[PDB]
Amino acid sequence: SFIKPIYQDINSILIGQKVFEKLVYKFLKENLSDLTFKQYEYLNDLFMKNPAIIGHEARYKLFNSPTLLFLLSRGKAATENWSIENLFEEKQNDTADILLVKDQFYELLDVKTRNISKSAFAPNIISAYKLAQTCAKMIDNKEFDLFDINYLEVDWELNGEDLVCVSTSFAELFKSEPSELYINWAAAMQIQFHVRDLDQGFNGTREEWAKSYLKHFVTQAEQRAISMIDKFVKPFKKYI
Amino acid sequence: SFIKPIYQDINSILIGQKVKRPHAAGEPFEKLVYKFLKENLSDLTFKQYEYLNDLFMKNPAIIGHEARYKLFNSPTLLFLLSRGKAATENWSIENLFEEKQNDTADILLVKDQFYELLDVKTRNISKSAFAPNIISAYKLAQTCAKMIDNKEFDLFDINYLEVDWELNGEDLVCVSTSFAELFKSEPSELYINWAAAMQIQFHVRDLDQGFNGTREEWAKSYLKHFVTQAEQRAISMIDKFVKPFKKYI
DNA sequence: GCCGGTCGACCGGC
DNA sequence: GCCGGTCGACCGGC
Ligand code: NA
Ligand code: NA
Repeated sequence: SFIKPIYQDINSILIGQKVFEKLVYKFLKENLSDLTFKQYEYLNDLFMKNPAIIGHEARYKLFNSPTLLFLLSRGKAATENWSIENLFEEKQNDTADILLVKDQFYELLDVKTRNISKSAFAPNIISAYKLAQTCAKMIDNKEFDLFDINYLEVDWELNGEDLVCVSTSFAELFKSEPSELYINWAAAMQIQFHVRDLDQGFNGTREEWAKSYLKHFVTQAEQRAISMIDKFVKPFKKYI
Repeated sequence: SFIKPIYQDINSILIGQKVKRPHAAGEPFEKLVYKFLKENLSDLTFKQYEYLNDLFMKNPAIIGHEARYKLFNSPTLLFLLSRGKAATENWSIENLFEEKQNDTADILLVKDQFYELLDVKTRNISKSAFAPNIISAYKLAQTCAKMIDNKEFDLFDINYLEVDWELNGEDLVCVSTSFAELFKSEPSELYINWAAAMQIQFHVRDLDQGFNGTREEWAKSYLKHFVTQAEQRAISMIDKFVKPFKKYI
């Protein structure tokens, strides 16, 4: 992580601050200026850097990585229609809120905020299916050290007309034991967790993480089918 | 439906209205639907949380979640409209219920103990058609089972009002609307999108409205469809989420 | 045309 | 503590 080394610095400027996400981005731009991009900014930048090549087929080649292409591309129509006159704009569906890249390595950073006084209810983080596809591409293309997917969480609470940061957490998806990732099938098959709760004890290689995750995904998919019968058919058979 | 008699008027009043440009961009239109209804059907119109607040305010001596739950006088309505036990226990005139993201209805229209649960469906018509979540297929299955178990087939309807809009400068403007009743549709043709919060999905504008059976028959037919679709999904999950990845493990 | 996956953010049962 | 359902619409591949 490019963020990890300065995490203490980020924690310092946030804990106690009253008003949060922009604060993190601002700090990143000032201390990691040559690395910090918003995702849409990275795409525009990348295409604006090769005004020669046009079309979505050629532009897709610019990512020079099937896995990277899969995680960051905007789609054929949008890519085809991209021009300096028609630039990309912030779209929630951009996997990374903040993108840090250096020497072809990428850190997909997601910054989250949390009302620490509203009782825990893990939010959707990312599709378990999208993650499975990502792991498959990493394995198929042997891309095991191209990128990381990390999270920064800012905890706050109410204080008059001001929300005050009270704590922060940083975690890396690929440092978590795959089997400990909660896949909430009903909730858009989304992995759910509060960053402070994410496990960080995995000790193997990225390839091993990928294979372990896929084993977890397949296993939980089978378990979900079993749970669907027990919860959605068994209780209603008597009405048929 | 209590709003159908005046739907032509609602349609006329809504078309042309605007909301400042910015979840879901057009959600603010739901507030304009409430306004018109409250002005034209003043004594029948309530936000779900308002109805709850009015019901409890009216019975100050009724304390505790168990006693307050009895105020609904219906297991099916209790299931569809009530808030949780702690929230119900903690309610007070000084701590009223407020809007809640997962409440079943956007607006409730009630008269002489019959309820119309209205859900406004906003739609950006400048983009390609993408059927929105309507209601959880599982919540609906439980609803049907409760209607059957308690013989509550003439107590409530679940209806939808689609509000179509498009971006126009700094505003979002309503260009058209449609109205449909869930219980007039063919239950066996309802699309259940399991991944999307197990939601039934359809465009109000296109919903068939020719169901010829009784409400009890609707509920039984829906449960048959729900069960069949859940069984098929259990098997199809292997084909799409297991089969493709087993080669990597 | 057809088809269904995705992100955002939430309570409450026992 | 453990577990997971619900609302909101909303897009892109072929
Ligand atoms: Na709605
Ligand atoms: Na709904």
